[PDB]
Amino acid sequence: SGFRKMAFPSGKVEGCMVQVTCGTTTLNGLWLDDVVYCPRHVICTSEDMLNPNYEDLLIRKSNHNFLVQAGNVQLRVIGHSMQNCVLKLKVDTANPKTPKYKFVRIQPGQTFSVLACYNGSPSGVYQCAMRPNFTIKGSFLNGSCGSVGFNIDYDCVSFCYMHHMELPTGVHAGTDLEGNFYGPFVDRQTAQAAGTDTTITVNVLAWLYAAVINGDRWFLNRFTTTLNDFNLVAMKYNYEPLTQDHVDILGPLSAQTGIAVLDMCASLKELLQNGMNGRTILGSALLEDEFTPFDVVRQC
Amino acid sequence: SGFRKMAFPSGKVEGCMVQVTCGTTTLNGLWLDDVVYCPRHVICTSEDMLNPNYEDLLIRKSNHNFLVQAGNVQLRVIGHSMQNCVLKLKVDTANPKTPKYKFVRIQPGQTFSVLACYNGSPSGVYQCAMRPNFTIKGSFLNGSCGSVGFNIDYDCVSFCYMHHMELPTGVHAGTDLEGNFYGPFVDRQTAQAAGTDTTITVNVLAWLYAAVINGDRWFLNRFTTTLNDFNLVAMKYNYEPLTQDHVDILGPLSAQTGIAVLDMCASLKELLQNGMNGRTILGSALLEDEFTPFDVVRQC
Ligand SMILES: O=C(CS)N1c2ccccc2CCc2ccccc21
Ligand SMILES: O=C(CS)N1c2ccccc2CCc2ccccc21
Repeated sequence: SGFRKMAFPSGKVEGCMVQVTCGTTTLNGLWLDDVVYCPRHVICTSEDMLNPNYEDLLIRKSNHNFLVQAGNVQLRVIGHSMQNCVLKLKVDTANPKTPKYKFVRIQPGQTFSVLACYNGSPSGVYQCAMRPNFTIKGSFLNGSCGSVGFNIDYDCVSFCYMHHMELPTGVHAGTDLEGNFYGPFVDRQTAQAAGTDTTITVNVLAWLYAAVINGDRWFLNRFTTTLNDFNLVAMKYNYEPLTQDHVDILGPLSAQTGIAVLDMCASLKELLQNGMNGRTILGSALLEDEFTPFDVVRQC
Repeated sequence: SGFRKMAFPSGKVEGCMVQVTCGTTTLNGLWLDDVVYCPRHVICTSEDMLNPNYEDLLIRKSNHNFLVQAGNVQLRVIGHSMQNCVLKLKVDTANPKTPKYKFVRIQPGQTFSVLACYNGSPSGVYQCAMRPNFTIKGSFLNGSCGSVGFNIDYDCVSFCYMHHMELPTGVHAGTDLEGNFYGPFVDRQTAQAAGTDTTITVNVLAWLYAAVINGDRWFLNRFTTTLNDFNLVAMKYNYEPLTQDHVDILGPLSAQTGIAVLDMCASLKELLQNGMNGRTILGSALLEDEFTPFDVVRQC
């Protein structure tokens, strides 16, 4: 038993991290088959980032201006192209450590593991969630750009995230592996509004089920509620509205614990209206929303 | 910026995980050079675990009773011996993926990453702390025994923990890689007292420094205190006593933030006597003690 915020084993992704240098800018890239993926602002200086014309800046670059280094060995760049906000560097050799992989664009509320890297070397791994406003609350120092987020299904790595920038508010923004940003953001050093964030209601409920499975039951109440009554409380407390799709995804957890989804919703409503009174759930003094229903089933 | 509970990249350890089966019991083992390390209770049935005589049970076993499988390939066992609570199976081949490594016995309050495994396959990685009472609050299902904890220094893996059992209280206990248990525990299915746990004071302080570095400063107070006055408050709230060794280890963080250690202690004292009033520090509604001063410096 016990419950931890677990990340996926990162070995398959560590074998794909390289260092990409263009001019005096260096960041991380993802080497899969004979292509290296990295943020396109690798071609920018700090002054460029105030208002960059990426097409004009890329046109000044040739294949030999991109230094791609995997461990101690150098890769030969035989082609380069821009796809949305990522650079795709065609190299002469296929990464012998390429895992089976897919590129996927996740939805808000879904979770993934981040391998934080610097100069192409991994430093740590952690599990996080795509916020409903399409930011992530990561740990990204300078030079961490190009670090990637992923999920693993047995032997297949689904890459879903590449880190591009930190907003003035301290949260982080990035793209899928086709270079399309999650959210309204652009790769330019200008003030950019993230929307109102909300709590991922279905994730909180999944984690309340994880708590019951692990013995924390003090929050179980004698009440029930309706989907519409609960969503009234949800909107007040800036929780995402619960849908019947969310009720269905929680089904297996409902079956395992013997607690109806709407009964668990009534417990959550009581927790939102009355707080926790200094008590804890699974060692947390607040409601956790970084576990999906799939995460809870996988761990439990 | 940002701050996450990061685990070490686990790839070097994933290459060392094998499946060990003895009779009908299967768990995880650690394959380094030509030796496989695993918990000795792999030779026990559930009924054996009530009161096992390991020497007598091991004597009934021969080299060919140990099935060691690394991925799809089988290892040939050419020797077996018991060192305290671990089994050491000498196999005919050196693990070609053996990283540079050391065996270390950590101290309470220190942290490490756990690669949770089942049937020799990794499922997740997470960062945790050795509690002052020598338990760990992990996530370990049946068959997770033999999963290991570790730290990584550049290219060197310091193995410090092997999981052996879950106590009736739901916390977990294990050994170093020489087979000596952390704590008073024994590998037998009997009720065993973990002592009073305490909060790792030096870790809380390190994480308060991480908070200041990341912009959370509301808890900074106009007070200071003394080491002895603070320890008076520490004992009341079941915090470990702060020593001058702890003050020295916090030095670099004190220098970076410009906040004296004893001033930070005064802020912590105020937090212990008055609570957080529903506010948060680095997204947590309680005081975190799973980051060492070294962890904070490494991340920041
Ligand atoms: O985040 C990173 C690097 S990881 N960069 C970004 C990204 C977005 C907005 C601004 C900046 C300023 C710093 C800078 C300079 C040169 C190349 C990239 C970056
Ligand atoms: O924890 C595990 C397996 S991971 N086991 C332990 C350990 C300590 C006390 C009791 C038990 C009971 C279950 C059992 C049965 C057979 C071999 C080992 C174990």
